[PDB]
Amino acid sequence: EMATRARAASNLLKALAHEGRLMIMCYLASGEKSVTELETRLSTRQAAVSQQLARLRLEGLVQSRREGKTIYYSLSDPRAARVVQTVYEQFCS
Amino acid sequence: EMATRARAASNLLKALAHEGRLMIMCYLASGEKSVTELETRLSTRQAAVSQQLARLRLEGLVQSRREGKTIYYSLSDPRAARVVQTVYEQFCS
Repeated sequence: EMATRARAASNLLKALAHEGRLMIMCYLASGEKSVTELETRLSTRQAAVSQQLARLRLEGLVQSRREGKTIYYSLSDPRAARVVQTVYEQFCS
Repeated sequence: EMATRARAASNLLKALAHEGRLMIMCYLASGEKSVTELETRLSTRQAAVSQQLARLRLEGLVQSRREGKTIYYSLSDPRAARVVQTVYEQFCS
């Protein structure tokens, strides 16, 4: 129904409407980032970032892959990634 | 700071992450709507819609103007309107 769509969308927004997680998502809008890249650009507790990434992964918003001993996170869900790009662009001008 | 921006953005998302208000915002993405247009397309209590509009107005997300005895609401905040367009597009395909 017209409404289940609005519920899905508002649930996505709910998942994005968190300062730390949103910042991660914006860093990822500019391309895949390593856990170190993230932690350094966020300047927030190692455990905080780990849990924020874990949550975003759980919610299907980001994915990760390995190379050597560096893990690279990237945006995953198509709808979320587009929304996050718009949010990133609009809150930077 | 890099962070006050993420706080502003997450506050916008917070304001949008509500089924009824989000639906109003999506109806407005396609252009200004009268209170009757809204109430009919939402199929929800007269008072509910009134309060949702009032809230969105309070938060600077919509504006209204009069013509005769019809009030027309339209999207107001530029950042929110762009975000809502992206949300509308992405949750309709």
